[PDB]
Amino acid sequence: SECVLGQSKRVDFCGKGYHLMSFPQSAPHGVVFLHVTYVPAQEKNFTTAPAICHDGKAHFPREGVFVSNGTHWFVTQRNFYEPQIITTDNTFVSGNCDVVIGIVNNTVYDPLQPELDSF
Amino acid sequence: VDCTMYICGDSTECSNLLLQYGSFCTQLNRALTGIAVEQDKNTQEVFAQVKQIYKTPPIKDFGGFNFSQILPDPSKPSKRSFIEDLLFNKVTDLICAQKFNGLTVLPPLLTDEMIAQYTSALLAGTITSGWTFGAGAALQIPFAMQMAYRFNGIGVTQNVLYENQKLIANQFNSAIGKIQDSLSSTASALGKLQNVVNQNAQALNTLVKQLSSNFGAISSVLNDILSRLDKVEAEVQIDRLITGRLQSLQTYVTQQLIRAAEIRASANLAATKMSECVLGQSKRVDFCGKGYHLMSFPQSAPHGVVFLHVTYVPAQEKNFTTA
Amino acid sequence: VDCTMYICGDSTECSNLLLQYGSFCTQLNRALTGIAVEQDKNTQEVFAQ
Amino acid sequence: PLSETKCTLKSFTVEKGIYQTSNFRVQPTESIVRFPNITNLCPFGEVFNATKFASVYAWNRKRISNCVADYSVLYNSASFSTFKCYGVSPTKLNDLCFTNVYADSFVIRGDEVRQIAPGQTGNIADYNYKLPDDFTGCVIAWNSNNLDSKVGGNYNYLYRLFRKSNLKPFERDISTEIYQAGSTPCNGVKGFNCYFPLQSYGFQPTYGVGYQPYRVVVLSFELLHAPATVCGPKKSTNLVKNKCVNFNFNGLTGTGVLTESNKKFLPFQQFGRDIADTTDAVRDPQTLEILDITPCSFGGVSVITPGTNTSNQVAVLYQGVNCTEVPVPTWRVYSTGSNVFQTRAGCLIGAEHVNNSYECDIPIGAGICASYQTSQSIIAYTMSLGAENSVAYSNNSIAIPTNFTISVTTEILPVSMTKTS
Ligand SMILES: *[C@@H]1O[C@H](CO[C@@H]2O[C@@H](C)[C@@H](O)[C@@H](O)[C@@H]2O)[C@@H](O[C@@H]2O[C@H](CO)[C@@H](O)[C@H](O)[C@H]2NC(C)=O)[C@H](O)[C@H]1NC(C)=O
Ligand SMILES: *[C@@H]1O[C@H](CO)[C@@H](O[C@@H]2O[C@H](CO)[C@@H](O)[C@H](O)[C@H]2NC(C)=O)[C@H](O)[C@H]1NC(C)=O
Ligand SMILES: *[C@@H]1O[C@H](CO)[C@@H](O[C@@H]2O[C@H](CO)[C@@H](O)[C@H](O)[C@H]2NC(C)=O)[C@H](O)[C@H]1NC(C)=O
Ligand SMILES: *[C@@H]1O[C@H](CO)[C@@H](O[C@@H]2O[C@H](CO)[C@@H](O)[C@H](O)[C@H]2NC(C)=O)[C@H](O)[C@H]1NC(C)=O
Ligand SMILES: *[C@@H]1O[C@H](CO)[C@@H](O[C@@H]2O[C@H](CO)[C@@H](O)[C@H](O)[C@H]2NC(C)=O)[C@H](O)[C@H]1NC(C)=O
Ligand SMILES: *[C@@H]1O[C@H](CO)[C@@H](O[C@@H]2O[C@H](CO)[C@@H](O)[C@H](O)[C@H]2NC(C)=O)[C@H](O)[C@H]1NC(C)=O
Ligand SMILES: *[C@@H]1O[C@H](CO)[C@@H](O[C@@H]2O[C@H](CO)[C@@H](O)[C@H](O)[C@H]2NC(C)=O)[C@H](O)[C@H]1NC(C)=O
Ligand SMILES: *[C@@H]1O[C@H](CO)[C@@H](O)[C@H](O)[C@H]1NC(C)=O
Ligand SMILES: *[C@@H]1O[C@H](CO)[C@@H](O)[C@H](O)[C@H]1NC(C)=O
Ligand SMILES: *[C@@H]1O[C@H](CO)[C@@H](O)[C@H](O)[C@H]1NC(C)=O
Ligand SMILES: *[C@@H]1O[C@H](CO)[C@@H](O)[C@H](O)[C@H]1NC(C)=O
Ligand SMILES: *[C@@H]1O[C@H](CO)[C@@H](O)[C@H](O)[C@H]1NC(C)=O
Repeated sequence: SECVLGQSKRVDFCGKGYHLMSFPQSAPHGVVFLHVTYVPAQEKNFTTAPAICHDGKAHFPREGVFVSNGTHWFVTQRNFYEPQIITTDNTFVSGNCDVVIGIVNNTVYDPLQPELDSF
Repeated sequence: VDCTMYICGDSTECSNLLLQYGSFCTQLNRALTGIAVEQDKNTQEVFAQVKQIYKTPPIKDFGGFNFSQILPDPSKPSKRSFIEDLLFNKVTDLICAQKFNGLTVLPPLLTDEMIAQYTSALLAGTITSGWTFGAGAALQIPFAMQMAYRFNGIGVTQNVLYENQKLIANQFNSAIGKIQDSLSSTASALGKLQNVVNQNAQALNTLVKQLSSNFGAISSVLNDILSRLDKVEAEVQIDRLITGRLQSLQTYVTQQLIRAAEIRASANLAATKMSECVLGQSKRVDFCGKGYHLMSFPQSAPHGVVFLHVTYVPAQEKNFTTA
Repeated sequence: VDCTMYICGDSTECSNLLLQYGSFCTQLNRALTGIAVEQDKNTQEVFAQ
Repeated sequence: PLSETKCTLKSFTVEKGIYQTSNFRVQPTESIVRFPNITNLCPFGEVFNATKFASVYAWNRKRISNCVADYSVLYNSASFSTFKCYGVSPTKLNDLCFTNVYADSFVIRGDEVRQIAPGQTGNIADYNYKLPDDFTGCVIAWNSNNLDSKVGGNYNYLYRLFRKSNLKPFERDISTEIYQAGSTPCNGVKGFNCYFPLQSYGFQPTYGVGYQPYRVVVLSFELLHAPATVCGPKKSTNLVKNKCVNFNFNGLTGTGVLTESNKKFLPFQQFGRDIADTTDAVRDPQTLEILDITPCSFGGVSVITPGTNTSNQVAVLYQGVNCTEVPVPTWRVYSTGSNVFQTRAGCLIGAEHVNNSYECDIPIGAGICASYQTSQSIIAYTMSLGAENSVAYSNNSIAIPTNFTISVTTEILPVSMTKTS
């Protein structure tokens, strides 16, 4: 039910790794499940921050995590390194910068501002 | 159980009569061996899930969260945590009479030092890498950031973690202190492990007590029969003892098989909670404690595992009009 | 099960022979008691959540 | 050990593993005997060979005490025409001891000797002499027509013909009270349905064997936790203590190591018992010191093997045994010092204790595993739990996977078993 007819969020229930799908095979007096899982690989170290401070506002990722290669800051999804420019679209605001332990200063790109400025 | 030594002691007269029952002693020894091999498998499937022995960093900058009561304490060679000491000094009969009557206890394959080293690795992987060491290699993440992922996982926006991080850390540290106080002082929670130990000690004690039974023979003492009667007369009395002692040992083995099935169901559940609560964050409502599950910490106990389930419990609700 | 009442009824002659089997009746009564205490626990864990 | 493995498996091939093949037991170095130091021979001739025996209603009893009895003289005498023992075997009787022996002696008819047995009923069994149903002893009887008859009949022998109740075991009733067979009382005198309760045996020498006199002795043996005072003729050995031995203390057969006891026996106590009824300590009947009885050491004999296709080399674990105990199972060729390792699982023989750790191949216990490895031989090691690793945690560093691997893992589950009737 949960691995063949479904996709399981249950960590080891359908094989080691993040469960994609499973295939049933019959066996003598038994069943064999071939569990397809995504296993993450080739990880790299990044500097990270919980929030970006911009214009005195604190920005957090809507999904994913802030990362730096050393000189620039990006937001990326947690399970695959795919850096994106930090924008007012992939982040949400809450409060000012003073409360978050380890907040870092970076610009946050607003995409509407240049669409005005280029009109 | 040395089934011949239980039923017959050192008497060859009895041993030769016990051969006439055929394979029953081999069946009994083989059932108890299968139970014993299962107990190693049960412990392996609960604790030896962690593929590398992860060590915690020497400096514990976990954002104000204080795991010192649950991380390994170097001051003892068993290398238990403090709460593991509370458990091992709190759950933990007739061993000499048992040993001399053919009954013996085999050691577990994993020592308590090895099980403490597996719980150590599970704790280290949990606090340094979140769920990622479950799915693959341990990916480091700052603890406050993975706690903010746990908050997103229970559907609370991560800024609620960061804006309250000092409060949340103080609440966690206080609740781990309450774990210490309760496990120092309770007489209730450990009943599941005590019951298992008591049941097995009671079963061995009862099996030894059954050697005092006559079963209708002229003595329960088989050396009385053989000092007092010769083969033709003695064999009738030895056969009475064989019948009742073999029925006693078969009763013991049958109830150990049933208890082993229950302990395996419990080890299957413990292994599932290790995977889904320690190596993961569970959406399953009560599976990892009452409240929305944040994370769990494994601790070893005598013949058992203790999960410390960290949960978000909502508080101080206000009434609103809604649409 | 009253193991003596089942095996022997009210006969003391039988009861005195049944003592020679030792603890078997205490084992039986204790196993059935553990089953009965488990049935209360099973109902508690399902409904008294 | 590989042969004991092949036999216990009943297979010529053996798979890789660890197998119970045997239980080891230390064998006795010698056999002790300890009876009390009594030289007085028992007066059996006085009871068996008297000129005149008692009447069975008033059956005689004599204590036999503080003496040595060679019962085999009695049993192998051709004179006794029946010699029936109960709760004891007459061959074994020459090596037992008893707190006392009661000899009961009387005369009856030849027909009635069948009644002198436990659980019997009849005129003699009910009104004259009752053995308990759980009697231990021997009943000895012989035709005495050449002694207890006379021409015109021997009226000197009487039996109780009537009683208001049958006897309790070893009850005696010499009472001369005239007995009421009638519905009315007898008023203390004879009459219609009112009889003297004793009748004499007709013992004319002419009578057939069923009515000839038989002399009877009942040797009643009180087996008690009290000290022995009657013993068979077997001679005491000297004592030996810490060596494993068979022993016989006053008829307590057993085996063990007779350690000098610390246990504080009160002066009346003769034996100590385990939680099972096995004997845990004994007082020596000559020195009256206290000895512990513990069994000579024993344990499971696990044989550790690769597959017989891989090698016929095997290591042996003496489970829970100490290496200071393993003897140089059926075979004698092990306990060679070239390969000995005291695990907490027990003494391990025939495996090299290496310093490395590896994954567990064959489990041995208490953290020990064994494997067949290079020049290949059995090695024993502490099992490795996994590669030890540092996560490189920092309060501001994250590792993010830049790639992935798709993994397929097989999980096999039993679903059914064979349906049988
Ligand atoms: C993550 O980095 C650590 C060490 O950090 C180093 O400095 C950072 C500022 C950045 O430049 C990192 O890329 C650097 O590596 C690595 O930990 C070390 O790993 C090696 C084995 O590869 C080990 O011998 C060292 O002792 C480790 N040092 C510490 C302090 O743990 C770690 O391997 C990096 N992670 C990955 C996936 O490469
Ligand atoms: C971090 O990433 C940025 C990516 O934006 C790198 O900077 C860019 O480099 C390219 C050339 O490869 C330039 O054409 C761009 O103009 C740069 N970006 C910007 C916004 O100016 C930067 O080199 C990386 N730093 C490190 C240390 O790897
Ligand atoms: C991030 O930016 C803020 C300004 O927006 C920095 O705050 C200033 O810090 C200096 C000292 O370094 C103070 O004298 C100023 O008064 C601060 N400004 C305000 C508005 O409070 C802050 O230091 C920056 N953070 C880092 C790590 O560089
Ligand atoms: C983390 O919590 C533990 C709670 O036990 C603190 O440990 C105590 O620390 C003081 C010194 O600061 C010692 O005198 C006590 O004996 C410790 N108690 C125990 C049981 O070991 C620890 O200090 C806390 N650390 C932080 C940073 O909060
Ligand atoms: C949320 O609950 C916590 C308690 O769990 C509150 O914190 C306490 O506040 C009082 C003062 O009101 C302090 O004396 C306590 O020391 C605080 N406890 C802790 C653990 O910090 C907190 O104020 C509540 N917040 C709101 C907004 O109601
Ligand atoms: C002890 O004394 C009493 C009374 O003298 C005996 O009682 C006799 O008991 C039997 C039944 O057990 C009756 O049939 C007799 O009639 C009783 N006798 C009298 C005179 O009442 C008792 O048997 C004696 N016990 C022993 C061992 O001698
Ligand atoms: C195996 O036997 C030896 C003795 O033959 C044990 O070692 C002795 O242990 C006592 C404590 O009980 C010490 O007082 C002695 O000094 C020890 N002697 C030696 C030579 O070490 C040993 O503990 C036993 N081991 C097992 C596993 O049974
Ligand atoms: C990490 O530690 C430094 C000091 O070493 C501190 O300034 C910073 O705020 C910390 N960052 C986080 C995210 O806790
Ligand atoms: C009885 O006495 C005779 C002598 O008259 C003797 O020969 C015989 O051996 C004696 N029997 C026993 C049992 O002592
Ligand atoms: C019996 O023998 C022991 C020595 O074994 C001796 O000490 C004891 O005094 C003897 N008993 C008697 C009554 O002579
Ligand atoms: C048996 O041993 C042979 C070598 O003697 C080897 O080639 C073969 O693979 C082995 N097979 C098994 C099933 O162990
Ligand atoms: C094996 O280890 C012990 C220490 O644990 C050491 O004394 C011994 O010499 C080692 N043997 C070899 C051959 O390295």
